[PDB]
Amino acid sequence: SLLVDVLELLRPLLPSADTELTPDTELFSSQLLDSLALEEIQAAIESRWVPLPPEELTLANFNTPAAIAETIARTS
Amino acid sequence: QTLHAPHCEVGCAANVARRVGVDLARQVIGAHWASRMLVREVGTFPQPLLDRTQVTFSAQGEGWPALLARMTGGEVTSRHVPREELLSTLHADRAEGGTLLFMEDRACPWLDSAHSPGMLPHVVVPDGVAPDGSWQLIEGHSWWRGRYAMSEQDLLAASYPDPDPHHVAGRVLSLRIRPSAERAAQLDTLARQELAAGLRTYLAAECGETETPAGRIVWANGPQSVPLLVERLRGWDYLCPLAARNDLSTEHARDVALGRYLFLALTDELAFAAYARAGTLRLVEGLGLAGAVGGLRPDEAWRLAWRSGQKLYRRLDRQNLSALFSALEKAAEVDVEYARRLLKEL
Ligand SMILES: *P(=O)(O)OCC(C)(C)[C@@H](O)C(=O)NCCC(=O)NCCS
Ligand SMILES: O=C1CCC(=O)N1CCN1C(=O)CCC1=O
Repeated sequence: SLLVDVLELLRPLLPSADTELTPDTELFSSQLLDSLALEEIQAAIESRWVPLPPEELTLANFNTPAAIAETIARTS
Repeated sequence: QTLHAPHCEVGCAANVARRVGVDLARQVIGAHWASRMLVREVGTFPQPLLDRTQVTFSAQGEGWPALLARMTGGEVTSRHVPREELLSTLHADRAEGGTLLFMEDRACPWLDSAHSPGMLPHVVVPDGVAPDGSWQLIEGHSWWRGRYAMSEQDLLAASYPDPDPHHVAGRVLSLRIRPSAERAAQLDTLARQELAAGLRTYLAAECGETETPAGRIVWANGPQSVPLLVERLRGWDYLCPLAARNDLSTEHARDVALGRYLFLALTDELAFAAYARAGTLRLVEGLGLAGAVGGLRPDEAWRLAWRSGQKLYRRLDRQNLSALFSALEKAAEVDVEYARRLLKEL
């Protein structure tokens, strides 16, 4: 359900409704999302689940929806 | 598996330290309590490298190179090395610690920066040759943290760029830091004594200045550091209205870009404060002194300031700056109480 929540919060950050969003979609290496989008994600996460420290802000943790959900699950 | 930190050279140093049984973040960084405002501003004319008034914050104090060297009994030395000596220098450093190797952003494919050498050079930690013959490079910045492969030919090309705007050709920082066995068994004791010393420096609240060709550099330590930092940063409240305008001249465009960059660089230093304070908390816990400070969390206070800095430089909204100021005040107030109660038990 957390993976579902992540995908939902990610959807309005995409550039267009055309954009495919799967658990494995690359978000930042592919330039799909920008710095403002990262702010929204970080803010969503500390509002809803866990205050992520700098140590957890890695491309590995944030590049796919599945990685983000993994990050939340592991740190909550 | 790879260690990392908000400043790439610190994450690099953490990986080398771990090779020799030293926990950089807990026993070295975490053992060095510090808080300092720094300003570069107009001093005595002429100062041809003074391009702009500039303000930032530091929790690095004396810095990990001095601390790491004296704690281990080793040396942290910068040198420039000829191409013909680089690989052997890396193998010789490796027996005793390791090497921080400087190189341009564009020489590291994972940074996706083929178009620019960066504002400052990058740094990586070579990790010897893999069984398949490729060199391994450790990336110490959190966002890209990991291990990367590079050919021996590409490694040497990367180390001797032409042109060389950052002047990094053959530039190595050698960390020969392997402690003796007795020293290593005692490291927490040395960290405890470094911990008290930095707390005393912090409460001493010294300050100073020096005139340089790049401007007058002013610093202030201790409880006063963050109030003085906030008062100075108020001077950049023009950023958001200026950034909002769409009639921006090329000058005002530069004003916005450099103002944003001031706050981006500040934000990296807030992140480092969060990282170092968390190191201090882990050190204190392991030392059995957690009862001294009774639940105060300077690591979380600075993490909040960090997040506020991120929002500010990303958006430059009208109220982001005051939110940052609020977060810094809270971190300043947690820091001073934490330091006073911790030092009492040391
Ligand atoms: P914002 O700048 O905080 O956005 C976050 C980011 C992940 C997009 C950002 O940190 C970033 O990747 N910036 C560009 C990376 C780059 O290649 N810059 C030059 C070499 S570091
Ligand atoms: O953390 C460091 C080490 C040197 C440097 O410029 N930084 C800032 C962050 N950073 C990278 O690590 C790659 C590009 C960049 O700006």
